[PDB]
Amino acid sequence: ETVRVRFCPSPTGTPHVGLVRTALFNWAYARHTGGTFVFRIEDTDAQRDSEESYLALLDALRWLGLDWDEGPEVGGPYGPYRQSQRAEIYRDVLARLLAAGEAYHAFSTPEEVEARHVAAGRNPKLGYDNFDRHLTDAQRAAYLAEGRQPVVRLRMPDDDLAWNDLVRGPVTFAAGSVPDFALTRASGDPLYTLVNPCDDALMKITHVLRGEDLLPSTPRQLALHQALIRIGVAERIPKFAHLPTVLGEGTKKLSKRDPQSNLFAHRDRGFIPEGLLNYLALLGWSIADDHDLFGLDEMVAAFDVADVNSSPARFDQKKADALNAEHIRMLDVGDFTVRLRDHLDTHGHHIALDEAAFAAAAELVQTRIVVLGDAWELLKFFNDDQYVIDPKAAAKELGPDGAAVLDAALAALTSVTDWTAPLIEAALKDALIEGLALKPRKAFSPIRVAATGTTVSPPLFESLELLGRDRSMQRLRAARQ
Amino acid sequence: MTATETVRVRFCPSPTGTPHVGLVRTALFNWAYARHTGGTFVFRIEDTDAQRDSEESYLALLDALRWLGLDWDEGPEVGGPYGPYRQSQRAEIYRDVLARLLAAGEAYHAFSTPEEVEARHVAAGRNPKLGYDNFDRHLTDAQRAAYLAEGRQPVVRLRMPDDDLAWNDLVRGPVTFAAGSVPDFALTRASGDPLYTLVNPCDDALMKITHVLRGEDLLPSTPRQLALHQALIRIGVAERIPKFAHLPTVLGEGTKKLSKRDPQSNLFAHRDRGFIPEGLLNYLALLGWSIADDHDLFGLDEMVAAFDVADVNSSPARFDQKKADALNAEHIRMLDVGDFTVRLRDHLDTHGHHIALDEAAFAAAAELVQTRIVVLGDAWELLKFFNDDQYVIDPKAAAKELGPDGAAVLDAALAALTSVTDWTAPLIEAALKDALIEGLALKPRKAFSPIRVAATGTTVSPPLFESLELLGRDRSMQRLRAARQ
Repeated sequence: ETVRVRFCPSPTGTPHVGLVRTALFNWAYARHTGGTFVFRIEDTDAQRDSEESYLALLDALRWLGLDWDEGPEVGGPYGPYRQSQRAEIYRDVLARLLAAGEAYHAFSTPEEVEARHVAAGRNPKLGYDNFDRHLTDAQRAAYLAEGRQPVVRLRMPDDDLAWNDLVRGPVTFAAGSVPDFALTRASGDPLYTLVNPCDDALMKITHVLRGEDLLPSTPRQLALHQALIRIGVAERIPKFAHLPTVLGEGTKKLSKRDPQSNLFAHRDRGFIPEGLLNYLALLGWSIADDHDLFGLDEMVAAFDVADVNSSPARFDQKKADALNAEHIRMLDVGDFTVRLRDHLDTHGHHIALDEAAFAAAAELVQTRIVVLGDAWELLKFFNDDQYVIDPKAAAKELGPDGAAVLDAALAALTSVTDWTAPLIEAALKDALIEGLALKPRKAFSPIRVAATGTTVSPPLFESLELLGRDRSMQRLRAARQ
Repeated sequence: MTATETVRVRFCPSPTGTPHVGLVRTALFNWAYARHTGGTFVFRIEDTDAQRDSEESYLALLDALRWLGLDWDEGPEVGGPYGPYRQSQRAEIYRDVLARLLAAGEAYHAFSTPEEVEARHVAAGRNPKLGYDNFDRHLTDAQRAAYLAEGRQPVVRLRMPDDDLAWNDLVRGPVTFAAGSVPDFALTRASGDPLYTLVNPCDDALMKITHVLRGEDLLPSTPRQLALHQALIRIGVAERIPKFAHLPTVLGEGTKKLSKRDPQSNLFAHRDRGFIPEGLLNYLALLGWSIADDHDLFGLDEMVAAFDVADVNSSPARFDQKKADALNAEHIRMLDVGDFTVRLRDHLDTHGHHIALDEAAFAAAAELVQTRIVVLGDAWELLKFFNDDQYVIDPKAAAKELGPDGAAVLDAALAALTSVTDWTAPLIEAALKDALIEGLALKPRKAFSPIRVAATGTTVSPPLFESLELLGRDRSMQRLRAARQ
């Protein structure tokens, strides 16, 4: 304390699960340390989709329950928290760096760097060669006369470049191995290389937790962070922690397309936040050696990113599903029921039971799905306008002997005074095991198909109860033929 | 929920060797059906055969059932109204019934050897088919008397009826044997002694069994036993024909009856490893049956409430140790901590594995491991570093963790442990964090591994800081210091 971490997405595309794992990892580490979770928008590079993507990002956080302490709408003391709003800041930090001799204007063309390499006997594949560090005022003025627009480069220290990664351990870049790197484009506009460390510095970030795909930037950032201390615009260097990249089934960067990388796919299918967060938390981390099922509070209590491993994290849609199922079954019945009603409703999949019978049906299926979406197939026989008898079922369960069973079942069921669950059971086993003498599963079968359309459904008798007497009788009577 | 009304079922093993899972499944399945139905579970011992049967087997049978927490309503010890319940005590009953069958002409004395279908003579029909002769049905009293004079010793055979023998198996559905497809079968050997073909239906009839639940390996006996049951009604020994329900033989990896060679088949192999009754019961119930379509974890009381053998399925029931292991683990978690602690202490103790911690310490240690084993036997390798006489440094772990990276870690950990003011897991952990992770800048993984190996001797153990607490300061220091050297 006081830890300060940062989720700093660029508003491009849908949130993928890897990105969302990083948000959760930061969130949990703040909440665990009693520190602060900063939400910074990296929107100096706008594309067509950028508002759409912005809204998607806040929606994602807002669905999974990961509130932010500083950032959009909510504000905070180190604002602003959109980078598109911070250009004055970036121009003044650049002015200060230049004034202090920490950075310099560089005018080399790629061809000119190439040529110097060639004159040296070196391979031109090497980058920038720091040439422009030694420019005379004459040479710099001559460039500007011709209308060369320079980039600003940071002067790297000439000694070894290392840090103790919170995940990886000590990482090392050999002396002299990282060229003076550009902070601006020729138009003057700042780069990721400036605005990302600039804003970590100014927003007093203490711990940077990010995908290990960015690990090569770290020596550059540390050099800038060190420069920023020198010019008096920060006082501390952040620690870094580089998360294992989330892979798909291949060894490949979880692709931008394969739907198992996209958070909205999961949501749309009917993951609940508790299920998805539990799964995300397991991409690089385990709460203990004896279990992997847990809630967000338990995570917050336990989460420390030094316990994140650097080993391969591969996305496993079987384990995801399994965890969601358990987390669905973990819900109290009322909560599950409201969530299930909403999910069905908002997918154009309203079930035509009133509040009380729907609540009964919800509790029937809670233990019988993996995702909220599974309930439509289970449940939809309860609407007249979705009833369809499956041909297979109607070929098993509807045939000649179907007639025998449909007949006796019809006898059986008519006479029940009360369509309450606890009785219908006894009518049919009487008729169909009792006197037809075939297995209890053919006593009830052809009922099921006649009532629901399918050989698999919710528990028969509650389903008959909830169907109602009149609809049950009607469907059975129509079936037999 | 419906039954037969007076359901009476039996478990009727012959004591040979150790109780196998197939047989115990059958016992469980009968017991659960009886209790489901308000019915009576009869335990009949089939000890006619002296070559095979054994007190040692008998004793093992009875210990198996009681370990599982089954009981019986009639049988050994308790007796009952239709005794005696060892077939070995019953010889006069079988002689009487055999006499009655002969007098009524249901059975006959046969002097020929036993038709086997390997070779038969065309039955006389328009569509030529193979049939059995059953020639000795037709011997004259005069021929039989001659044969006896000549010293020939007949068996008694039952005359099979001339009609189709079927039944509606509660598991298998309808099964039919068409007229002629079963030879007249012997009820005795030449010595006069009855065979199981007599004594099993005899005693079923006589003990008023209503439902026969048994392995499907016995299913071909059923038409014979139907015929005898029917004759026993005719001669007044029996009242009704029982129902049959033939349970899926459990399948190895091959398609075969799980081998009595296979360790998986022995109930006591699971017992010895540290299966608990709730665990093994649960799985055995799953060999041909499921309580519901949404869960497979349940206790005996739920099993009783639910079980009707007509719900058993006739599919391959493959024994799967990983599944049995997983359900026992779940049942071990499910226990209250104190109950678990006693069972675990008892198991270690009786296996010559007592753990040398006091009552409070052992109970803390038990709670640590309750969630980290699948059988009680696993506790041993987990826990046994708490015994000074069992402390051993794994060579691979030493060479890995107690070379020179080594020195810094151990030195710092010894300093910091000295500094701990009260010997408790949170203060040990705080001290060790602050010396190793803050101080030495290490990844925690790397920061503890040497500590773990020093304290415990191995690179996986119980949760480290609790393990250090229960070892105590003096012991932790000593092992940690010795590893330093």
